[PDB]
Amino acid sequence: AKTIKITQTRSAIGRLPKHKATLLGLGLRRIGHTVEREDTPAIRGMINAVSFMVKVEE
Amino acid sequence: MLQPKRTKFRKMHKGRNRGLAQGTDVSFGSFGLKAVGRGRLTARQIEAARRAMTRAVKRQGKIWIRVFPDKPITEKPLAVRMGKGKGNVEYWVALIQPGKVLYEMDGVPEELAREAFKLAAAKLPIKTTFVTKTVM
Amino acid sequence: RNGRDSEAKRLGVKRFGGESVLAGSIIVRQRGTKFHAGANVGCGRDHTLFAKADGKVKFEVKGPKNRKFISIEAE
Amino acid sequence: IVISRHVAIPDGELEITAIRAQGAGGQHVNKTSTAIHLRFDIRASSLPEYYKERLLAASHHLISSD
Amino acid sequence: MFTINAEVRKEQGKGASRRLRAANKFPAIIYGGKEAPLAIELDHDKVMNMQAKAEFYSEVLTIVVDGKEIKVKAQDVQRHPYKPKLQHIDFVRA
Amino acid sequence: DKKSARIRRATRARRKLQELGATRLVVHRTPRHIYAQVIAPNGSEVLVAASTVEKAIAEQLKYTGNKDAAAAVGKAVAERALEKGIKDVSFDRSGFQYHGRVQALADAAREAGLQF
RNA sequence: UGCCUGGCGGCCGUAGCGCGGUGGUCCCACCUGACCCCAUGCCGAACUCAGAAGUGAAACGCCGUAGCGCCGAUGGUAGUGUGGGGUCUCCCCAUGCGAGAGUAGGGAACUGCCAGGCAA
RNA sequence: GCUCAACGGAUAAAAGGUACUCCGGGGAUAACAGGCUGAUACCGCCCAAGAGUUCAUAUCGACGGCGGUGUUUGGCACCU
RNA sequence: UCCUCCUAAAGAGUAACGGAGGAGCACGAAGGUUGGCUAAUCCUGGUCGGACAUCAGGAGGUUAGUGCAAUGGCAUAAGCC
RNA sequence: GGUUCUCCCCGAAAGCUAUUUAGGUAGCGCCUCGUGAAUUCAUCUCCGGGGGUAGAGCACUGUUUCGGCAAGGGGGUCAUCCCGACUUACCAACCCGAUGCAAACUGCGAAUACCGGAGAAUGUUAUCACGGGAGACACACGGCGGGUGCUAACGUCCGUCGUGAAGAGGGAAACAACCCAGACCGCCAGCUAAGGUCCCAAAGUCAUGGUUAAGUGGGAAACGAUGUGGGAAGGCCCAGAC
Repeated sequence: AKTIKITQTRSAIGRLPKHKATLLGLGLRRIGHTVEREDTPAIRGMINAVSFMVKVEE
Repeated sequence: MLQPKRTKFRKMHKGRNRGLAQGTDVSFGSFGLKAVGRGRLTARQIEAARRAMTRAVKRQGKIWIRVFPDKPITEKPLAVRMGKGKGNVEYWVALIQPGKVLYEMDGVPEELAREAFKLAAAKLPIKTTFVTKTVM
Repeated sequence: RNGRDSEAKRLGVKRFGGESVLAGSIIVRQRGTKFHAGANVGCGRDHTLFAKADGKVKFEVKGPKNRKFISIEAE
Repeated sequence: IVISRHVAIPDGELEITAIRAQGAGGQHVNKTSTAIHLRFDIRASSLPEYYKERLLAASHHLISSD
Repeated sequence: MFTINAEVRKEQGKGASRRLRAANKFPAIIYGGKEAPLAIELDHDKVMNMQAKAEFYSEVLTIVVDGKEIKVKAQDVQRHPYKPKLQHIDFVRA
Repeated sequence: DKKSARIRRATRARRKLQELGATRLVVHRTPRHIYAQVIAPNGSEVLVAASTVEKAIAEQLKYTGNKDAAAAVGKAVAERALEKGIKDVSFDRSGFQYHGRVQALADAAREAGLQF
């Protein structure tokens, strides 16, 4: 599980409770904020959860 | 007036007319009058259609009706405060999902049937098409 | 002439397959007999299912008519 | 229709107009208390010869000379 | 008798089906005997003109797939509700 | 027929005894023959058994299928139970009405010291 | 080990019926009698007792058989979580999940514990 | 031992009128008008047998269907 | 006021002057236990008896019954003796 | 109805229950301050679960169209009083077969959601309990699922979520509740969101290939129409068609 870059591309105002809880789970606070994690199916599921508002680079 | 005799409940919920029809093919007759749109068909509108249509065949062949209202529409009397129970049963209407075969006919010339259904469409509030009982 | 509903008698199951419980723990509050005590479980006077021994709940269905049962895997 | 014993008498020959009433009773009765019907059934239309004749030759109010 | 130059379906599924159904083509399927069923993809338009004949559901048909011509038979058909179109056709390997 | 009829009667106590984790005492009666054996609380395997098919008692008896026949083998099955030292026994009426040979059967078992 | 028979479990409608065939040295069913144990809101039918000449039909079990019950793909279809859009009384697009019915075909079983008969 | 059934029961015990009414409040809630809607009303149109001298398209046109206006009564209570 | 179903969106829960029905008891046995039994409904034959009386066979299969409304459930019967 | 200086931190609800209660109040949920206790709790993956709604279906509860069989019965031949028999201008259902429908129908059966457990990362420890002080208990709107109403209403009544309520800024001309996005402050700094780029007014009179002649765009349907464009096939076709 190497490093993985995740970025926030949209707001969290008009978002679902689950989505809101999920977004803070990833650690992304502000929009355009970057973060590093370990690539695992657990994280990948979360990545798949908010893919519409998240830009991911490896 | 086509109407349900010996019913269980008097009034029912309105429901939604989503999804698509089941009776898509022409079982009985050789030709069918399948509907395009999605809507409602009152018992009166059936009489307007069929009676006007059976004149076109001039008492020849048999007409198969593949529909029944079986759903009562309740409306409130005029000048009534909104509330205090549901209104009384006014009439009956069937819920038609698009692609529903309404009428079937046989023992009739193709063009007479093609024209008979044309006259039928006038009284029907739903767009329809002329189809035939296709093989298999 | 209508509108005289009684009450929501809080029916339904309480535990599930995979939860450790104690002796006396009510599993389901069934009105009828939608389930039946397989083993280690008691069928109350209201035919409610309570655990007679501690352990975990496991759902089963047996018999040709296949009526669902409940037993307790000793834990 | 305004249904008569045998001949139905389809509306269109019976003009219906809403006017205000006459009397007492407050704000409602002097302005908004409309729907005070003024029927107008001419015999020139339906109401077959037997009906219309005794409604044109008869001497009575509620029915005019025409 | 009716030669059908059909392509093997790359992917099955609800999304893919409607995707190619918008591309004037529609999916089909074949099975029969101990062999493995194959996902078949073909045109709808021209085939629509083929099934216009009643003999289309009695004739031992021949679907040629990349050189491999399979003698098949029309078991059943799934049509569109109101529009004179097709959805999917079941083909029994005969 | 007769078989199924006896089954619906037997299953009653058998289910109750199946969930009590004790050695059930099952018996099978025929007009001319009688069977007897104990089952493990599991219901899978048995521990001991005795019947009229065994030469050890078939030769000693006059007739296989009468009161005294069950009385003799009753003692026999209880003795091998006594040989195995098993006492946690729970009788099974097994659909058969408790009054005939089955009645005489349980006596020799009870005389041996079977706890039931 | 097998043809088995009997009692007791596990896998379950593939596990259950219909038709034809098929078994009794053993076993089982039927069968014989019943003042007497016991039994019928009448009746040895059932129940119980004392035995068992005869039979293998009924019953039970096995074999063939799908003739059925029934099971049930694959694919498609309906519906739908989520994010957008629309001619937003309803639908569509991307994406993930994915029926019921129906089709091909299949399907009338498998396994284990204890006690004896039969030929080693 | 009290249908303490207005059934978490104000005391064992408690009905009406006010157009002279008075006070404190409210558009949290009515009457008029305005607003939204358009069942109803009114207006227009599609189809059409028959009546009509022939002929439904000279004219009416039932049986039914589709829209428009906001002048009819209404619904709703958003403004006072 | 209380009880059943629906509304209710497959946990629970969830309003309306929303959609339909019930209770203000009954029982010393209709309870407990032990034992046995377990249908409804058709076809047919039979004295008055003919469509139904009751009896007898087959089919059928739990639509029976369960003190009372509905719902869930029950034959390993909670059903009947 | 009114309630006077300042700054910093957090931050509601208009629900549930009962009430001579319904514009009040009380407990609870939700806010806040202090304290004590758990990888407690939240998101994802996997695992073990129950449900039956959507959909579907039609054996049961009801309901629907039609037909083959066919008898109960009837107008007749007459029993000219009771028996008997054929026929059937017919209901044609029941058995048999084919076809639809259901909030209060179910031989089936999702997606979500819900409960428990295991595991990693991440989060101001956001879970729970105790104690102090609360307010509030009139909610609105948009989407989705529904009741009612006319599948009418900026209507009303519930579930669920967002927003307003108590959030400005940009866009929709104007426009709480819609789309975008959460204002600690200053700056004559840069990149983007929705939405837009001839002018008013900041940004392409941008690029490519089609389409419409109606100012369509820029209010609206049933229906009608040699308006026109694109697509497949066919009748027919220089042995000569319109």
